[PDB]
Amino acid sequence: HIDLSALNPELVQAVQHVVIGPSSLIVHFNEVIGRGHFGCVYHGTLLDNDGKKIHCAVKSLNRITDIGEVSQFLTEGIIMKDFSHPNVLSLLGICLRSEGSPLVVLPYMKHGDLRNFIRNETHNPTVKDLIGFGLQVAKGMKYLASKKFVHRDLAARNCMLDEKFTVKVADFGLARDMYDLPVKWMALESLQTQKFTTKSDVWSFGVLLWELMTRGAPPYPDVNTFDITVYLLQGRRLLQPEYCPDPLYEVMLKCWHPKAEMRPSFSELVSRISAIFSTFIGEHY
Ligand SMILES: CN1CCC(COc2cnc(-c3cccc(Cn4nc(-c5cccc(C#N)c5)ccc4=O)c3)nc2)CC1
Repeated sequence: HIDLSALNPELVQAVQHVVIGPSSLIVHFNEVIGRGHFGCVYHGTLLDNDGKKIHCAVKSLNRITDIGEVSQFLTEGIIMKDFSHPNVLSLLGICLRSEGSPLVVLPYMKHGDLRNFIRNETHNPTVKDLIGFGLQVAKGMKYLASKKFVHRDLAARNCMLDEKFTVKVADFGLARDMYDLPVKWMALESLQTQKFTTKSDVWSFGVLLWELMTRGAPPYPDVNTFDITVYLLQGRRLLQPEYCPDPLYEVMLKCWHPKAEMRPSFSELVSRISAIFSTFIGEHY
């Protein structure tokens, strides 16, 4: 139980456009589609204002206990609503129950996370398809970066893939969670200082590209998490994947430049990757 009434009228009124009524949402607690640390993702059914059934994903957030966490939850709801972009996940809304825990209502992503999609043997993406997925991620990050938003957790498992094989940058705001660590996707300066910028997201994006070109191989499998900073300070980097073209491996290496100023912007990455994308032939997705 959490008291909706005695929160903060000015804040609560600012949230109203994000709020969903509990009557207007069905959550299928029997059908789990994802596991995080802060909560699981379920199949839900939303009813929009004209009364049409929309198939959605619903994340619970157990641990959102005190008024601080509940207030911060609403603010993240506000932030997410103001983002609109084809390669960025959108928030449908939030549902504060009378008795139960708060619920994050999200669009259903038919083909799940990008890492599990590429890892699955049933799926057969071409080299062009994989470059295309990376290009889509870059466009989302270009949008977020233009809104002065730092992700801090960009990785292939944290991007989702919809019915039309459109990649959505996900795992931010209310959808932030450890899904089923991030040290191996962190920029060298972030490992030492714990300070995150758009240029640290560029590093992480580089590793995400390596994930795509390996079809979801775990990075640095033989390097222990504690000595990763030392590995990178010796200049050691992820090797070129078997079916990764040279010009795209050059892109990855530029993302892993130790000085952050010298890394490309996401704007630059969209240009460079779309140029590389325009030399390949043949797409399954
Ligand atoms: C075989 N399998 C049957 C079920 C099918 C449908 O599954 C779906 C799973 N998840 C969603 C969903 C949509 C929007 C937002 C979120 C929350 N969120 N989750 C993840 C996430 C989910 C599951 C596993 C992993 C990992 N590792 C990561 C990452 C970022 C993020 O923001 C989830 N939609 C559908 C897929 C095929």
